[PDB]
Amino acid sequence: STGSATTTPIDSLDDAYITPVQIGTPAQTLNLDFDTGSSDLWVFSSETTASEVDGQTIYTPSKSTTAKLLSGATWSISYGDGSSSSGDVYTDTVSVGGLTVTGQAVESAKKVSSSFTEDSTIDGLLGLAFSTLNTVSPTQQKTFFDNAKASLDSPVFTADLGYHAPGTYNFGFIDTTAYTGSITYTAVSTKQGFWEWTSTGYAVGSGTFKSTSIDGIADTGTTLLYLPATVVSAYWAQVSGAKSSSSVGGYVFPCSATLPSFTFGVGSARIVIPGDYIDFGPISTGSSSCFGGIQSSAGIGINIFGDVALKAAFVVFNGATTPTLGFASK
Repeated sequence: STGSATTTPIDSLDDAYITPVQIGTPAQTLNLDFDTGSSDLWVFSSETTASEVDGQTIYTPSKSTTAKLLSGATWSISYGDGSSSSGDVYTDTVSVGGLTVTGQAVESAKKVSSSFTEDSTIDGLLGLAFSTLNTVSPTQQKTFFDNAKASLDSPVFTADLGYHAPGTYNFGFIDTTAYTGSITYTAVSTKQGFWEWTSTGYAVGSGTFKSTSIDGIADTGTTLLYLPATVVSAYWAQVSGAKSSSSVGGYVFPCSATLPSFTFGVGSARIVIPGDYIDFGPISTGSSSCFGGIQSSAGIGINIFGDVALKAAFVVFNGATTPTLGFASK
C-alpha cells in the first residue's frame, strides 16, 4: 500500500504545516502537524477542557463506531519549546492520503497548553519519530508509520515541504518526479529516538565550504534551523546590522537586508537554503527588525534541522531495519 497527502503552511511565514487526517468511522477529518521529532498522535477532542479549545476541530470518539477506549492508558508530553498536552487514549482507524491503519492509538487531549489553544489551525500532532519516544503509559504505543510499515510497498515516508506553498507527505514510495539529481543517503542513529544524522559541513552564501561534523535531527515539527553558535555567528556576520537580541530571544536583522543562502552537507552532496527561506519577518507588526530563521542551538542540547532546512530538500525517512535519511535537491 501507499499514501499521499498534501501538507499546507498554517500561515504566511511557514510557521508549521498541516496535513488532513481521517480518524474514525464515519471519518472525522482533523488537520494535524506531522512531527518527525516526536512519537505521539494526539488530537483536540470532545474531552479537551472547553476553555482550552479555541477554533480547533475536535475528535469525538463517541461518534466513531470503530473507537475503543484503551483502558487505563494515559499520556503526557512536554515539547522542547515548553508546550505540553496530556490525556487518555482510544484506538481507532486512521487514514492519511488513502493509507489506512486500523487499531491506531489516538491520544485524546484532556489538557493542552496555551500555545496549542492559541493556534486555531492545528488540531493535533502526528508523530513520526521512533516509537521508543511514545509517551503512552503503562503500555507504550506505536506511531502511525510503525503500524503502517509492514503493509507499505517500501518501508519509507518522504517529506517535501513547500516554501510559502503546499507540499507533500508520501508513505510507501519515493516519487522520482519530485526531486532533481540523485538522493544522497546518510546514516541515522536511533539511540535518542530521533531521526538523528551527521551533516558534513556548511557554507554561507558564496563562501567556501567548511568541512565539519554537525550531529542533529531531521524535525518537521520545528520551524527553524538550530545549529552550533559558531556556525550561526558565521552566518549572521554576513548580514549588515544583524545581532543576537536577548530581549527578542535570538538573532534579528534589518528588514531591509538581502539574506545570503546557507548550504549544508549531506555526505559529499550539498543542500542550498535560499536566503529568503531564512526571513521570518518583523519581530512585531510594523517593526523594521526581522527575525532570523537560523538560530543557535546552544542550550537546546541538540542541533535541529527544522523546516527551514528540510523545505529546501526532498527528504526520505527510510524506516528499513537499519534506518537512513536521504536528501535530494528539488
